[PDB]
Amino acid sequence: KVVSTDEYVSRTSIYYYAGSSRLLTVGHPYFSIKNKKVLVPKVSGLQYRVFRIKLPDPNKFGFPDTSFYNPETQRLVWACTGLEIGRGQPLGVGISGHPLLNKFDDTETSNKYAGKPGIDNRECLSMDYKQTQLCILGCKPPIGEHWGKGTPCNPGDCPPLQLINSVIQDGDMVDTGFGCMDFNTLQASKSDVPIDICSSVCKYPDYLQMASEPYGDSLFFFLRREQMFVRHFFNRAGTLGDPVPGDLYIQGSNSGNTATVQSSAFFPTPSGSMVTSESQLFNKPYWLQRAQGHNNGICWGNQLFVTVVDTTRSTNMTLCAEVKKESTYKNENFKEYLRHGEEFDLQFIFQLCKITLTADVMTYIHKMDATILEDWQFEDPLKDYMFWEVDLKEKFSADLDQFPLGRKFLLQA
Amino acid sequence: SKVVSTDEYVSRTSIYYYAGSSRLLTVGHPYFSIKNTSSGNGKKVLVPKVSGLQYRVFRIKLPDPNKFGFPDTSFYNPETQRLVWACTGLEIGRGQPLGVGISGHPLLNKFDDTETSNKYAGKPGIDNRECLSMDYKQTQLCILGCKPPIGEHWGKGTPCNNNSGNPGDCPPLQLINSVIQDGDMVDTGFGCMDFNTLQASKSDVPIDICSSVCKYPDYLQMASEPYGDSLFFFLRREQMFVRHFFNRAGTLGDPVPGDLYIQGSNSGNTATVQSSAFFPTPSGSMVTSESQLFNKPYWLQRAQGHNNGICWGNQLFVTVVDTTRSTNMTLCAEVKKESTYKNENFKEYLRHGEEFDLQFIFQLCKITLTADVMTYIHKMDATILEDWQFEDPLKDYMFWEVDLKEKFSADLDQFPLGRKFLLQAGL
Amino acid sequence: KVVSTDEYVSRTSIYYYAGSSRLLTVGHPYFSIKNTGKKVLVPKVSGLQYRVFRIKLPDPNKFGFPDTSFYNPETQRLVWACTGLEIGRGQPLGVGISGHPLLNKFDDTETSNKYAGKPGIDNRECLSMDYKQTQLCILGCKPPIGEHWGKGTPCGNPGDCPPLQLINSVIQDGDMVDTGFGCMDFNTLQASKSDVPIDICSSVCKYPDYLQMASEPYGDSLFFFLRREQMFVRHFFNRAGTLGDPVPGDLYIQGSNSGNTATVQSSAFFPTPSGSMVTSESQLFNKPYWLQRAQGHNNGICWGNQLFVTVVDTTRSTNMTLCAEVKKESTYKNENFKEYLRHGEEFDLQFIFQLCKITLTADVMTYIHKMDATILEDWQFDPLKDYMFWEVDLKEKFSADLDQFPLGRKFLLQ
Amino acid sequence: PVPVSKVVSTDEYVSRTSIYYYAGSSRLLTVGHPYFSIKNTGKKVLVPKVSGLQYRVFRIKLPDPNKFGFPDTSFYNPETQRLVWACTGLEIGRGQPLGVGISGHPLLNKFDDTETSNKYAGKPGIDNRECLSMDYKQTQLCILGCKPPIGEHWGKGTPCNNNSGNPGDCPPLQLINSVIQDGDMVDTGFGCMDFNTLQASKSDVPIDICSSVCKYPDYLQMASEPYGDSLFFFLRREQMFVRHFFNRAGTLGDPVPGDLYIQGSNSGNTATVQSSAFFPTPSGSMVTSESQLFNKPYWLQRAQGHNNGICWGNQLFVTVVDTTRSTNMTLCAEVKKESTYKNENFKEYLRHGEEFDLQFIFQLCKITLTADVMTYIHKMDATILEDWQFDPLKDYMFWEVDLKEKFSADLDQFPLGRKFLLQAGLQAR
Repeated sequence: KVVSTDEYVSRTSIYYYAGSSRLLTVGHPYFSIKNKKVLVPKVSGLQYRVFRIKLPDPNKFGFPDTSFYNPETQRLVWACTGLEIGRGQPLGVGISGHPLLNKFDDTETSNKYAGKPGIDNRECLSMDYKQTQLCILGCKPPIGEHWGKGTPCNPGDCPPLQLINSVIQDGDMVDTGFGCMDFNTLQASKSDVPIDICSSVCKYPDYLQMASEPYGDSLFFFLRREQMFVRHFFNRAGTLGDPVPGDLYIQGSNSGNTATVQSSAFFPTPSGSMVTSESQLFNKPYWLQRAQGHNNGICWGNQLFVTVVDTTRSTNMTLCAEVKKESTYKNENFKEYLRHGEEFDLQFIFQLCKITLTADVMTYIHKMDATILEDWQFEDPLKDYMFWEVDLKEKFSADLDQFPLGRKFLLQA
Repeated sequence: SKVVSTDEYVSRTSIYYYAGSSRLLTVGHPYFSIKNTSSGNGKKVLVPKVSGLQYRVFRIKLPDPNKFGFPDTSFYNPETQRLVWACTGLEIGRGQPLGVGISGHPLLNKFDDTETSNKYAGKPGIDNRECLSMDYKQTQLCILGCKPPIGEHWGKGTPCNNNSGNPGDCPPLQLINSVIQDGDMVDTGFGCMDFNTLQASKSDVPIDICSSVCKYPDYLQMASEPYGDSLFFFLRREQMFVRHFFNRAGTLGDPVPGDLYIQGSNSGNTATVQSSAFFPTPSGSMVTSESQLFNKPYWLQRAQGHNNGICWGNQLFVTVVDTTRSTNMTLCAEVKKESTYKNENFKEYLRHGEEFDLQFIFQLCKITLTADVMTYIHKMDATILEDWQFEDPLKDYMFWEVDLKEKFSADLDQFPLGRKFLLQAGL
Repeated sequence: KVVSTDEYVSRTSIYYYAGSSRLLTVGHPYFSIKNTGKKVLVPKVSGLQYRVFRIKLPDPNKFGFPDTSFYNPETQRLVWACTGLEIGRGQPLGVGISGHPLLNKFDDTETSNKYAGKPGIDNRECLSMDYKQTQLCILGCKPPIGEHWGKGTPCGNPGDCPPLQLINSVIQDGDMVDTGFGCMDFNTLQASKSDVPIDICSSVCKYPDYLQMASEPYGDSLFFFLRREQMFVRHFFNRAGTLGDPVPGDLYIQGSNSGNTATVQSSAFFPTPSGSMVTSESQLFNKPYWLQRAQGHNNGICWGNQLFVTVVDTTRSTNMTLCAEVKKESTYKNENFKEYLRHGEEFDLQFIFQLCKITLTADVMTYIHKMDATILEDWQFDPLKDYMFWEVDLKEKFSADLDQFPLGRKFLLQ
Repeated sequence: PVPVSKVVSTDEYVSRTSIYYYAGSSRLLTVGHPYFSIKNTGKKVLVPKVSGLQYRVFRIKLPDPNKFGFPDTSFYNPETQRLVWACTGLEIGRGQPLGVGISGHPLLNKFDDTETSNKYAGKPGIDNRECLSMDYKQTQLCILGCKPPIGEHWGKGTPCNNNSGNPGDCPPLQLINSVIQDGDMVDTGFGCMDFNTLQASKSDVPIDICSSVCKYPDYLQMASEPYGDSLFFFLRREQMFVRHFFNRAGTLGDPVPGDLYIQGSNSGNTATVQSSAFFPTPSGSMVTSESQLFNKPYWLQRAQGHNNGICWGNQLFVTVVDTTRSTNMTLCAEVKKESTYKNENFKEYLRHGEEFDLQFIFQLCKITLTADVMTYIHKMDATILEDWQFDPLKDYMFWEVDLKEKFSADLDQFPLGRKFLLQAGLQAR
């Protein structure tokens, strides 16, 4: 029914290079600063970077010789054969926190009876998140999963849970150790997780669903490296919604310090441990020899999506400005800010391909994505989504050895 | 009267089929089930117990190939032969991110911290239980077979004969073999034992196992079974270390003998020995991508036993333990909306989700039913011949039933694990 | 001149399998418990013990072979050779802990220890620890030999430092492995009984004298060995008691009374060990080991129809907490419960043996008589009874049908 | 055929025979105190200082092969040739279990813990020294040569044409080379320096090095020596991390300049800066079997330098550092037996033991003494020719191993000899 592109896409020996040059974004690691207009965007090492790469239409490309294909019966398309995801900045680890995190007691070694909550025991705590590197390559944007609030099927009842699929947009937050969930709707107090995710949605890639799509336009390939361990053991203030059933313990004696049980609403903090050079997924070329799905790297619609998560460069810079210059130090004379910067350099190598548009081939392409034939001459549904637009229309070059990944292609292949 | 490889009487065809379960989901409470305590019956389960520390035991049901609508049935003779599926490939898919969950007890029997400083004063009192938590021993495993897997655990034994029997004597210990069901608890760092009967206070281990049985797979026994129906193969990866050093309140049942220490001087803080009922807390350390046993295909080339991947009775069992995704989600609902924060305005809940996708590749097999072969199969399992036309003892057990009757396909390259098959075998 | 057994022992193509079936022992991890007077009700069973199995093989010269035409009983004798071995281990991976309710720890000397305070009369504390992690297995036809430090000859005041002497001995089943405090006779070299935890504080901790076993001429003790040890220093303490060797004055500028420092604190430091993580990938057991070429001249020949398997495996040292109810009441009271500790070790020994023949010429009979005269005497052509071994009888357990058993299917592939 | 103006590999003038010999030391044992020697209280030693943090420098003495009782002397011509041993294999045997010892100082100059909380203020006072201990940087190494190894360490330099230096000024530093002797201390995490001269208070490092020199091998220098007699080969495995963050008491000699901070207020806790004389404690982390350099044979195929394993002067030097078996044993003796425990009734001691077994395989070589060779060897070391008939190292301390009466041709009678006959593809004579 669905076939590999190898049966209807003819490969040429024409290769082209394209590079984005330096890409930079600088912002605040925890929240955007709105003063709804954005003066400082939210820029964090815990964000998905989803690049929408724009390719020149090869059927309208200023080819110097157009005698290799026949516009009467054939059309051109680019296929991706190589990719290098460049990363600037040193390796480093950032930290996130909440000035009013709902931590009550430390339950690791010493938590004797007793001490009941009271009105507000929130504390000012921070942590380092779960370490994640990942890259996804495809010609349609990737699909993630997260837990959201279900249908009502009472005030303070546990919300029903539902697994949600969505397109991963640029700026979405990756999971951090507290799971892939919509914190804005499932944590009402805004105090159970750090402020950079407490009103955000944390998404994890739906690798299983993307792998099982028939055409395979979302996942040509992927790399991932996750790690975390549990750094501290806490519990929550607030009323325990699901009290421990009586058959799981012998109750304490009345008129005894143990006769009202403490909350078993435990929660861990995560930690990503070390970041290392030898673990890097980036700054090294990856050659697509054979995709996992039926789309063997064909960039339908003359576009390509590169999804990147890299927490190994998440260092948040401390900036300090002087309010009044005086001969002795006073805290009131200085203001403290946080800024984060991410640096990328996307390099690609593309292969020119031609498609003979017989009767059977045009039917198959129409069933796959009718917009492919309509664009070939033989509004955009993604405009509601947020992507980092990379325009490579005028960036194609045929002289590969002028550029880093092209010199590597002329050797490594 | 000799057990032989299934290769001696089962012929392989070149017919291969793919089957996939699609996404499998369960959501629940990581420590205990919630069962309509007020306003109804005890049995009525509103929220099941779902924890990354549980066994997932899938009973996969295959369509009967002798009744399957094959497009060409000229490869075998129903007059003299019967068909059976063989497992050649398997991918255990896992959704959800890697993560680590935490378990605890609001009244855990921890007395003193015995790691660095534990000076003499020493007598516990009536109730010194604390609200403590911990992260468990990390375990990954997968076992594949056509009969359910067998575990081991320690249970209360029977007392020596003509031997009493005073209350509070140390319980007799007995190693018990049993079938591992879906929802059984894996060992967590405190061993494989029946905590319900061997720990009477209900307070010596966290609440998600303190009334459970924690089982460990009896790999040795499954391997030494003559036919090898429980163990086609297995992968396992365990790790833990000791994070903290505690001791117990309560009377020390076996006092330290006097030849092992010089007693302290009376009228001195050392005149009554502290409890040497020590216990550690475990810790599973990091979870990493490179350690994963899952999300990658495994091909049965040669099973360890005599059953070389033959799925007798058109069923197969896939056993999984995966604590590398045990993150417990914190849910918080608002009781009253107010302009300032008050603890009494919010309720805290815990929920855990497990995501699976099981993919298989099966090879069609035919069996010529000669006189010796029917005799052999009858000794092995007479119910095999009865089903072929030539109640179920597993109905008391709990399995995650996966019905693949309507899920078999001959178009292998339409599916992920099938495209991968077409590269490996070179077909 | 000692020669390899390859020069006078002929190999046949006859192989046999033998398995012990499941082996279980349960006990108290720290000490044995006696009756009601002299009796072991609960043995001392600990993940820190050597397990030394004495495997008894059927005499092949008296064995009921289905075919006895491969050798000449007038001029030849039979003996077994070990070619394969799988040391099965049940029970989950885990770490147990040991301690002492009256451990001689004084101060924590890691980070903060200011000069305030004269030691006193009795400062022992109730502390525990995780031991150094050790896996090993040694295979031979004579029991293995260990090393440990013991009390020497005095050559003499009472509190003087005991003289040290390195002592060799046979490693018996139930002996304690080194734990991080060294291989020494703690019963004699630590008089207070409080400097190390109670499960070794009156025991002898032995380490295998690998150097001596390898350099013995016949090589009957060590066909091969595997070992994997690891530990780090978890805490830094010092001792109470009078410091026997005071620090010489040329190593410091003495303190003043205004600093409270004019009496030095005890520099009898001691670390606690820690074995760190136990992992699946580090395991020595539950996988076959094939003897192709032994290290010594005895290439796996089981003289006397016996084989010794020495094992240490601390990676399954979990100590179970058992809790019994004295009185059932509706509320919790500590006095209603008694707390116990139990440990269980599960083994399953599988072997594959190769039948061998020896032509008993005059030279060979001369050589074998020089090596061990009891070999010829038993062929018709026990000083180890004072030692404690886990006896494993395989006389009635040999089978020629190799593929009926786990290690026999694995043998038929490799 | 060997030029006098240039140094050449020994392969150009040393002929190898097919004669191989085994020699083993058997068990080597030393027991002592891990921190200091215990004397007789003029200067006689009752218990030596024995520590896993010491260099073991073995001087192995071989039989002169020109005077050795060979059964058949027809493989060379004593009229025109002389014999010398070449080392082809080595196994450094190590007994005792793996373990880690700890060192300390009852009066260590630690003031505050500067890792997490060190608030203002805190008055130094006259004496704040504490009783602290630590585990040292983990080090394994082995070096083989026919001359003793050369170490490096920092010492007090000479102050020339300038006597205007004040008492308590920072001493001038100078990198010093020396022969590493048996019993010298390896660096522990505080660097390779002469602590006796560069740390005057005697309290800034633990007592087992505070009046010692910690030396590190000058690998770069030994490798660049023309003849290469000190370095046939070497193996090394070092590791450490920072366990604690402390600072020193005493006056800070180099105060932090004012352009590096905004000063505090005079009537405020901050107007006298605390000492930024920081110092870490080290930690060697785990010791593991999989990391061992020893108890495995090492075969010399081709040395890095020009001396390709020739044992000139019929001697060999084996240098070993192994902190992976550094467990210090706790010994406790009873002063008075009483029915109850009293601290005063017991004495606490420390003892450390090191166990070795050195095994070698030597290859016999012959040297045809033509005119060019005699000139070449005379320029290299005239004592070689003089001993052949054709001392200065006794001021240094080495663990002397006499193997004169220990050579054997029956290679397969011995552990390393069996290992040699397999790696060489030989079958026992």
